[PDB]
Amino acid sequence: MREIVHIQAGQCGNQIGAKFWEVISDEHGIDPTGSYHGDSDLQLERINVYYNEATGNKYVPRAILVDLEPGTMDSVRSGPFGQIFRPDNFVFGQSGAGNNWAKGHYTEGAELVDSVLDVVRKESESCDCLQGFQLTHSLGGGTGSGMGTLLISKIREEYPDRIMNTFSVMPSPKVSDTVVEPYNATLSVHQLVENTDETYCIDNEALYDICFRTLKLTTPTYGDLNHLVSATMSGVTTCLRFPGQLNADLRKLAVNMVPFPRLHFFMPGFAPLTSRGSQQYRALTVPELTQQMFDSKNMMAACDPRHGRYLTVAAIFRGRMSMKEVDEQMLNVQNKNSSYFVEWIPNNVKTAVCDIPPRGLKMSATFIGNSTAIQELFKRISEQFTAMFRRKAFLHWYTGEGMDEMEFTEAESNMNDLVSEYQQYQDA
Amino acid sequence: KREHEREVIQKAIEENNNFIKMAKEKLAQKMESNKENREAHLAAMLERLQEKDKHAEEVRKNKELKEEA
Ligand SMILES: Nc1nc2c(ncn2[C@@H]2O[C@H](COP(=O)(O)OP(=O)(O)O)[C@@H](O)[C@H]2O)c(=O)[nH]1
Ligand SMILES: [Mg+2]
Ligand SMILES: [Mg+2]
Repeated sequence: MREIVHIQAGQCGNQIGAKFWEVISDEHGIDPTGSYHGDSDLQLERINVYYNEATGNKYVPRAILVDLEPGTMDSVRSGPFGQIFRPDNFVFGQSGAGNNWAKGHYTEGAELVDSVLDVVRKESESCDCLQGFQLTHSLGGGTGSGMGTLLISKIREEYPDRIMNTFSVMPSPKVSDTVVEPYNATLSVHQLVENTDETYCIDNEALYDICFRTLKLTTPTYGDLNHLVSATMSGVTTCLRFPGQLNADLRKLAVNMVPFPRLHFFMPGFAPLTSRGSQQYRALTVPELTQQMFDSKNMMAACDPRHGRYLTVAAIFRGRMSMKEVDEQMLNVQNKNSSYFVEWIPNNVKTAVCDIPPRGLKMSATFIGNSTAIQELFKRISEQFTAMFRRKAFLHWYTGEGMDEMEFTEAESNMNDLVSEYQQYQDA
Repeated sequence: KREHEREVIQKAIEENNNFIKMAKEKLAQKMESNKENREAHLAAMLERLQEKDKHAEEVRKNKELKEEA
């Protein structure tokens, strides 16, 4: 339980993956060329978790960049930290996946998957003790959705005792007008229920609503949406990246957060909500971080936590603050809103406090909730799905790649089970 | 899952291959049926014009009797 291997698949995956590395690199004081130039030594204590070391003591991310078209990866390579990544860890095709889960999972992607696993294997042998893998991708496209889930299924075969973690971007008509995304998402969910230990449900519906309503951006861009994701990813992995006591590795996190093997779809929240243009001169009070981080407005999943109950919660506070006061406000929410926490899991809220704050903020709070209200997300997708599937619409794109209607029915069926399972424990 | 992943991709080949097959066949059939039908139409045309050529002789060989009497 030391090294983590990161993977990013497809357009969405590589964009948020890159932004994630941009952020934590700055937090760990690593520059685009890979040299260290930071003050505190807390920055280099668990640097080996996400980075490898090389000659000249340069730090190389343990990241594998995957895509079926060269577009995004050429942009990442000419991006800000582009030259930081291991050049050999760029693994891309040319055909593209055409927002088709079948192309990504069965045909175009199968033609490339073996080459990726070669880079995975090379990184996994460099590990003194591998925890597992974190994948970043969207469920709405073809590559990240289709090929991503294929890689998971294949990786689980070579590393069945390792932990599989994912940052999965859920689709929303508020952000994409591609009609087949509900098909891609439902197919992917089926894979994720079976073959991941932890999945952060990053909902584009939430990210858009946050950008438009709270941050008052009338024309939200992907960069705006990703600034939120990047902030969330930094916070959620803080307990992994710096010295801490709680949820300090992926397995321990999984044991604390996952009461049942299938119900591992977390609801991330963050505070204070920030835009790249926002000033944030006034740091928030500890009570303010708390009231917001539990507020639906700050949830990245677009579910109303008051509609369900929290099975488990992890709360991460960053920056120099009264650790005394943190406990009181955390204990306050639990005791105020005690009805929204299941009684049959005592003390299901755990808290950690890291001293180093995120870039640009003095005080920040990150939320990880295994709420049963997450079903609303899966319910949303399920409806968009059936609307088309009852008329067998657009299926020819998929059957043309070798799939069958039955495989859709099973994915639909399994995700309906997931919703019901989340509902079973909501009334307990 | 591995066994299924192969069944799917081989099914896509089999179906795209068979589309090529049917197309190649349906084309060859209606292109041959066309050649026969046209050749037949021309054959029957030439037929009628050649029986007019033997009717024309039965006239030239009917007069050849009348003249000599
Ligand atoms: N937040 C975010 N979402 C994205 C981005 N790019 C694509 N998406 C979402 O991902 C879905 C399309 O998948 P995409 O990654 O483009 O296809 P892929 O290349 O085959 O994986 C849509 O629902 C988009 O809203 C991005 O940069 N940021
Ligand atoms: Mg695209
Ligand atoms: Mg090919």
